[PDB]
Amino acid sequence: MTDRYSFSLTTFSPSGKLGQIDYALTAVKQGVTSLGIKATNGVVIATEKKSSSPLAMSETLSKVSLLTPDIGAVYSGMGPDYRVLVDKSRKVAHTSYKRIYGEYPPTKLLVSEVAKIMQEATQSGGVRPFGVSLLIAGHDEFNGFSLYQVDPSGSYFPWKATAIGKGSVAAKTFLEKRWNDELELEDAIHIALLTLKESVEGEFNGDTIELAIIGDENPDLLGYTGIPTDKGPRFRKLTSQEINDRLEAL
Amino acid sequence: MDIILGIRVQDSVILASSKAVTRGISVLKDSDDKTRQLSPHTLMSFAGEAGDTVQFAEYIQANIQLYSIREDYELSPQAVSSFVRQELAKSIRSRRPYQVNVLIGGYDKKKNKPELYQIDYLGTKVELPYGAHGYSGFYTFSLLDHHYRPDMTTEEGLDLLKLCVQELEKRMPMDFKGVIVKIVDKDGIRQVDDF
Amino acid sequence: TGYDLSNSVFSPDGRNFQVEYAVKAVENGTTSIGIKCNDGVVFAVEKLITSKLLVPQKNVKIQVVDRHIGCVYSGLIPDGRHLVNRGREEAASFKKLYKTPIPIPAFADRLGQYVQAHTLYNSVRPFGVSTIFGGVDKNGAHLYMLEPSGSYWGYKGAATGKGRQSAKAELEKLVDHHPEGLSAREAVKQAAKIIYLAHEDNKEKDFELEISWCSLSETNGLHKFVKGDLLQEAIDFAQKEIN
Amino acid sequence: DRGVSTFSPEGRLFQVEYSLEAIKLGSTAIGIATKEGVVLGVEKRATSPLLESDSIEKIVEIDRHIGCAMSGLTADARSMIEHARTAAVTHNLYYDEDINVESLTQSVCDLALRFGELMSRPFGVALLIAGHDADDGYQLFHAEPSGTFYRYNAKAIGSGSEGAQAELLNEWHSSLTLKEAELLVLKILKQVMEEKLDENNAQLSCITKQDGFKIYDNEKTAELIKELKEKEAAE
Amino acid sequence: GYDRALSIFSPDGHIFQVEYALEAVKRGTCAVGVKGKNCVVLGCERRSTLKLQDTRITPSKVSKIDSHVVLSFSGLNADSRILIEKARVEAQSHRLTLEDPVTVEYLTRYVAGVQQRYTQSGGVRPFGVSTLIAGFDPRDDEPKLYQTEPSGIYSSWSAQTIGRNSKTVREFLEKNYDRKEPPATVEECVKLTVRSLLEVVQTGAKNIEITVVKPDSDIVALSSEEINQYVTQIEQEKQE
Amino acid sequence: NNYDGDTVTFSPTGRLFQVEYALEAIKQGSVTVGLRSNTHAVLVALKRNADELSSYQKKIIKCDEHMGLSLAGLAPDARVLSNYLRQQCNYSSLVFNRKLAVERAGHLLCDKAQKNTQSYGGRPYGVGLLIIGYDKSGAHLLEFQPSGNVTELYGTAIGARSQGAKTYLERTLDTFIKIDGNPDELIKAGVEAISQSLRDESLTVDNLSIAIVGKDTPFTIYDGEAVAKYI
Amino acid sequence: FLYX
Amino acid sequence: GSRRYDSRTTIFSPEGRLYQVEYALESISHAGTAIGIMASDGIVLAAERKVTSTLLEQDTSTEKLYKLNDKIAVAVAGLTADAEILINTARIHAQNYLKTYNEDIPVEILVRRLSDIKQGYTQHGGLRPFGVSFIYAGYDDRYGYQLYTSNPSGNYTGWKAISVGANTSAAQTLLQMDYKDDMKVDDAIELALKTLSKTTDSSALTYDRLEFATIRKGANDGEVYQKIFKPQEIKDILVKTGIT
Amino acid sequence: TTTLAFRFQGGIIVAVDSRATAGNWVASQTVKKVIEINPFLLGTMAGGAADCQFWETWLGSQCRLHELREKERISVAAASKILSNLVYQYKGAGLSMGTMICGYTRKEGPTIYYVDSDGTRLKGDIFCVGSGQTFAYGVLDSNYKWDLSVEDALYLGKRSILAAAHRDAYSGGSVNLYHVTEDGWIYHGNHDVGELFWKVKEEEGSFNNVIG
Repeated sequence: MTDRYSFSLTTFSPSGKLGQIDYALTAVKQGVTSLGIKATNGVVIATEKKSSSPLAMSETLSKVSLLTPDIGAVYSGMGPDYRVLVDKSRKVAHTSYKRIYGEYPPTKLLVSEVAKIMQEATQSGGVRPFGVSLLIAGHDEFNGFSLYQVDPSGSYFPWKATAIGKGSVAAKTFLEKRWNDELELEDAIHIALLTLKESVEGEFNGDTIELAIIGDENPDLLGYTGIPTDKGPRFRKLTSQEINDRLEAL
Repeated sequence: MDIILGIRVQDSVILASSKAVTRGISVLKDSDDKTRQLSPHTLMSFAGEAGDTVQFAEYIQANIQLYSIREDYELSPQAVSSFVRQELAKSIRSRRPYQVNVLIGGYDKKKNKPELYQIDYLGTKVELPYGAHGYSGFYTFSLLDHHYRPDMTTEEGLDLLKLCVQELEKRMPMDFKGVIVKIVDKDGIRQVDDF
Repeated sequence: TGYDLSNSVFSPDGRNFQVEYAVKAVENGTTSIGIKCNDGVVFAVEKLITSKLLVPQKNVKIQVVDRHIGCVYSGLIPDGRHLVNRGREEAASFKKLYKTPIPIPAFADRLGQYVQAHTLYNSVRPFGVSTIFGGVDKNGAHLYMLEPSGSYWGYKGAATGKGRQSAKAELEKLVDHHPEGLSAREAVKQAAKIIYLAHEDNKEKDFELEISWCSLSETNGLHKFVKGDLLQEAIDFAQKEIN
Repeated sequence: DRGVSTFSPEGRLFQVEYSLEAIKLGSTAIGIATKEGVVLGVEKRATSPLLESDSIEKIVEIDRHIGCAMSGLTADARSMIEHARTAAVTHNLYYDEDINVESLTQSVCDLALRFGELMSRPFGVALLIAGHDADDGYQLFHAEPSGTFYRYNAKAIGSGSEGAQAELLNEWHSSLTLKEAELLVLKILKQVMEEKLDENNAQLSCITKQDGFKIYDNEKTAELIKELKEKEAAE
Repeated sequence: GYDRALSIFSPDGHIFQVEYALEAVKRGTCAVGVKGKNCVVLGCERRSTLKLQDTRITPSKVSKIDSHVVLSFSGLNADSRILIEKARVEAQSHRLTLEDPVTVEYLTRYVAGVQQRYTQSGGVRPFGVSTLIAGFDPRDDEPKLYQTEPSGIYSSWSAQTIGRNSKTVREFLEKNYDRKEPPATVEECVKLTVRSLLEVVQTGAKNIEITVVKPDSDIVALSSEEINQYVTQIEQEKQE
Repeated sequence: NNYDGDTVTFSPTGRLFQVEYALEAIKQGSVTVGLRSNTHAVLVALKRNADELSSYQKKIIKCDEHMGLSLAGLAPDARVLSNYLRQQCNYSSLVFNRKLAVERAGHLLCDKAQKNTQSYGGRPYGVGLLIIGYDKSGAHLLEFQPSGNVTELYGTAIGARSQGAKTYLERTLDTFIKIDGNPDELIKAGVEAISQSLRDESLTVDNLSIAIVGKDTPFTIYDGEAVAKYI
Repeated sequence: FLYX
Repeated sequence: GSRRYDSRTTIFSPEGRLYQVEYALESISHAGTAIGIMASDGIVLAAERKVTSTLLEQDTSTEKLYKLNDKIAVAVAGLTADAEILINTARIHAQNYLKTYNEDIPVEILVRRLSDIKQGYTQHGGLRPFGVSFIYAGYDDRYGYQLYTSNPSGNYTGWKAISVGANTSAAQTLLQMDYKDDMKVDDAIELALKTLSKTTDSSALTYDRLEFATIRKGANDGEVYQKIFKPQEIKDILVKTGIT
Repeated sequence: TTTLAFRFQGGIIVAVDSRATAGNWVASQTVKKVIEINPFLLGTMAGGAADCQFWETWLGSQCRLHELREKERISVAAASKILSNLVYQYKGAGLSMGTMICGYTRKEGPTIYYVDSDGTRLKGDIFCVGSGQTFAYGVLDSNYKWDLSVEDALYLGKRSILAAAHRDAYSGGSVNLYHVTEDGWIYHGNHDVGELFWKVKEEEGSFNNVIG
């Protein structure tokens, strides 16, 4: 018994390709389109909620996840792989940072920790890489707003705006035309909904679209008062109603 | 073990170390050298618990000699003292700590300066113009406070050291059978045979 | 293909060919049966007499677990012994902690989870035995049959080995003809007959009959071997039925 | 590929059988047991004339009463010798006596099969273990990587083994003197050696109750080689 | 831990991973050892396809194990560092317990013992390295030159070469080196070493490294100009 | 074919080829015979030599004062299994002041051999054993196979041409079982049995190995001039 | 235990 | 068992090569070119970003050039993720040395330890090697300015000017052509850019596709300063040399 | 116990008493307190009887393995340091041993190493170890010269044990003499204090404190 697979399942081919990373990226390509746009005063991350069955309650399945009060994540590819990465990403934010410095990690460092976990699945014994690309939007006091992509390889790049998965090629071309460095958060949400409509085929409403922002502090969402320095989370998931309001003025 | 002195002067460090090895009511030896050469320009004198003293001194000596071979380069007296302190700092929170107190007298070839470091068994490092360990300090420190000058020659340093040994031979209860004196300078380490 | 070369590998069908191959080793083995009765269970097994040099009554195949459970198996005999050794450890640790002797359904899953565990990894081989076992607990009599896959069910009658189809056909008749129930002493005599009838599929070598039983009335809820007068009585009953 | 501890259809361990092929490629080693002592002799076989032949150590002391000659991948023998020496000294510490030659050999042969997936492969070296004890007197043992050991009156191992063993079959009798055995090893080595036999490419040793295990000097062996040639020309 | 038996026997009785480790040595730059009457000299080839190198900081081909022993090699450079480090640690460990520096034979025997261990340890490949270990035993003036190879066999050599075109320079040394009369002086020993490398090297510029070891921890590496003088002298005598 | 790479793989017909190949190593091994009465149990072993210069491989091992076996196949594996039996016999003595039953001895060997046939990396034992012993229930003879199958018999034989001795004992069963309180006559029957497995070679003084255990007889091995009586 |  | 699926990452070819090291080098040969040029009064690190997208955030990006301590930097060629694992190890090794000896780690010691880690992955563990080549640019008070490279084999060598990644053959010929020993930093900056400009697979070399860094003694009196160039600073240096 | 070893022109002289005690109880007067490690190596025993006996016996095994591995007799320094490094591992455990490692080698010459159980290892020309070390020192030091003859040195070593055997309650039995030369150690017999005292008293005219 015991894990006898103590050797790499990801190795270099004669051509210099890492097969299992390339095949993991192929799995991301097949995955549903998700995108992220960075504004001057916030970030937006959005994705289609591809319902497995109309009987399934797509509210229970959260493609957009809170990692810290000021950081959110969305993906394209294999949902299960994403779910365990969010669990590990949330815990590593505490163990390797908050329990040491008494404050949440900045976006780039949490991204770096997630990248490290995905890199280890690329080299460790008896494991395949993660079959997901992550878009991690976040804010911190000293870096401000930031958006990062994380690939199965463990490589991460910062983006002004980008898309990943099914119709990423067309979605990226669309964002290039619309994106400027003077975009307000509301303008970025508007573009995010326009870009996502191209890739979405069936229904396009607040129940089939999952969209969250990294914006202003939300004291109402904090849950307590009395500490002036604690002003609440910048991560906010837009409600099914809040999306439909913006789809009328589209 | 008992008496180990150190005097940093202008161009050299001088280490005096008592020759007596006593156990019970018997002086077993009267010619013991309580020092190891760590590198050509670094000397360490030691005093404390029986066995621990030599075992610690030789262990340090081996590590510094290994570094010298690997890098084909001599570690600075500051670097060696920092290494030795960390080993004692580890030791004190071990199951059985090294009960060894050391003086590291070295000549930094890059700075062209003599350096004397006083490190106790807790890992308490200090750079001094003159140092001592055990009861010796209670006599020598006040004496050196008075007579020591920073610009003294090696010969003046040896006369200042003779004044210390004379005071210790007069007022110390135990017979420590004189001292072995060694000089660390730009030309390396050499022993004064007549003291 | 090559899906059958490694244990714990799904074929495109959704099958573990290595477990199905272990079943072939069970089908090859000698016939063993279990008969659930009124207030207990009866176990019987075919022992092929390879040679005159085999000492009669001194190659016992039926094994006891704790003091109240009986186990018999067909296929790779050593694999069966390994499974019983595990069963005895499981039953000991259960009694140690919970004081009460291990219930049969509880015991059945302890074997079931263990055999199933040997279909989860390519570093282990599935068990080459179907195990017929059971006994008497606080809730009454229980008979079980456990297969290489880890699959087990409760049974009225169970059969495995080379003469399983012959034994099953004979077991199905008893279930039909005795709906109210079969008595412990009756089941012992029927067990003998069914082994003798199931021996027709293994008739080159002549055999030696071995029977055990747990019964709340007859054995006081403890596992005992059928020996001496009661055994010879059952053999004579079986000899009369084949002729 | 395939398992290291796999059986062939014929019922042999592949890796043990392949290690035996490696030992056949090895330099010749001959042992002869008499009532006056056991003689061990080896072909040195220097790969180049620049190699200092006296550094070729293919005969080795285990204890004062046990010697050892090797053939095959001789690097593999170092850990086997180390174990044998420790076993011999450790037994003396526990029991205040010399250890039986058979008990020593059995201790070495226990390493042999401690391989698989312990070390990664069998040993690629056979040992001739010669010694004396008070119980069974003078003894010669052949220790294989199979974990088996036979006692021999005489035994050859290496490239010229089958030819040398046939020769040892005819020549050996139970009344051989130590001097006769010395010449016989030199004679049979010269027959199976590629290059011509001399004191630099061949080494002799012996174990006697009185003087214990002794590797012969190149001077001593040279006189025995000269004695051998004269005796063959003399009829 | 990774357990796989990588070094195993083949039907013909060969351990291919050990034999393929020798091929890595055969690929490696030529290294030659020649021991005289009162000295040993270690010559080393440095391939000239690498210009814009920094020879100050680039790892030197000859390494000091102790103040009295040196180790040159042919084969994988990365592998050599692991053997050198272990040898240097064992050198200090020996001084600490025996209160005496290692003999060249003992240091060789250790390095050879490490190389052997990797040929029948699970999860490891053999060292793609053959070593020339040279020096003088404590309070001894008899020169020592030893060779090790991936298999773990070691032996003493009057003169020996390893690496690429080593068979050509061994051919040279075999006819040019007299056992009865080794190079009597340092100059003679260095010249014979340079001559042997000039059969193979190409140019005698920054392609040849020479290190001279003498009794009582007296080791010195020759500079470009010092070596270039031997190259200039040999070529003028050749034209005859 | 494709299913003989290791012991963890079943064949399509439900065979373990590595166990069958280990069984094959016994057939290649030298013949050894086991037989018992009610008072004594006897091992007779034909020892094999490499050549005329070599010794004869010792086939019989003592486990306790009341138990021991003979081997056929890989002798080092027999040493491992015999050593394990010595420990289990010894454990029974020290802890329970109790001589280990020959039946339990068999059960312990069976369970030890089995674990090697179900786990990756390991290999089956490449040796068959004939265990004789005298315990609280009289004389016993066991046949161990490295598949794990242990069988209690009146008499048997394992090794090359063992079928000859096994056929003889099957005929002689009624005679030799009643040789009670007569060691020498039970050995003669064992020596006559192993003779049926001989081809071209005959039983010599350093060739034949006999062991015996019984009621007032500790397990004792006879070699050399001690077995000259029975040729 | 003894001493010397 | 699992033997069936083992690639055997740490074995020799019949020719005596390490398959996985050779294939990892083939991987690095497709990575963006990284150049290190060592002058008498500083070191230049230049690196070409892999085919950039117009929507990539250029200013808050770090792909090629990383800081190990205040005196040492590296240029990366290969898998960025693999490089970051080794960089974090190198950064810790540097602080371990400082803690022990109260002195900044000599460049070669840091390079040797990082190279010794890579070597381990080629000899034992049965894991794939790190698909990374480093150019180490650093300063210490023993050897002064030093360039090194390490590769997946765990072999490291010292250089005056060196390239890693794509078109090293072409890049090394151009450096070997125009380099000289008495070169200044400002000259080395120009050479680095001119080399990339010719060996680039792109149409024209622009500021947004470049990472640039210098290790000068250009601070105030006998102390070293690391300068990781900002986008606007690369744009200025690219116009100043007259490439755009 | 009383053991002494001193270095002189003729080589090394080793004298030990033969008594072992448990409290005030005299357990034995016939104990070998010198172990013969090899022809050129001697070991002296003081403190715990078991500790000294066991570990000095063990040392002899380590010295044998050295000459098998290195084809050369172990140095007195290396032999002493194996024992001193061993007891140092057990430091604080309550091992009680006071030992002298005495031998000749080519590279060293005649050498004595004092090794005790708190890890002290000292090279020296004179050592006395035991409860009566002071009594031995008194006679040895006051009569010692480097130019003593082999005959005089043997007597002084014997007389120094007798001196301690007399005054020290926990020393006595008999005197065991050894002489270490370049050719190895030579045993110079067992001398019962019962007879030796009266023989010395009469011949020497010493021990005037005692009723003659």
